[PDB]
Amino acid sequence: WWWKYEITTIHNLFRKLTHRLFRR
Repeated sequence: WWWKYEITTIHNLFRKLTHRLFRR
């Protein structure tokens, strides 16, 4: 992902959901 620059914005708060996504 090279356009991560547009994701880092929410990626700072989405990381909390990933713990439930990737895991479930």
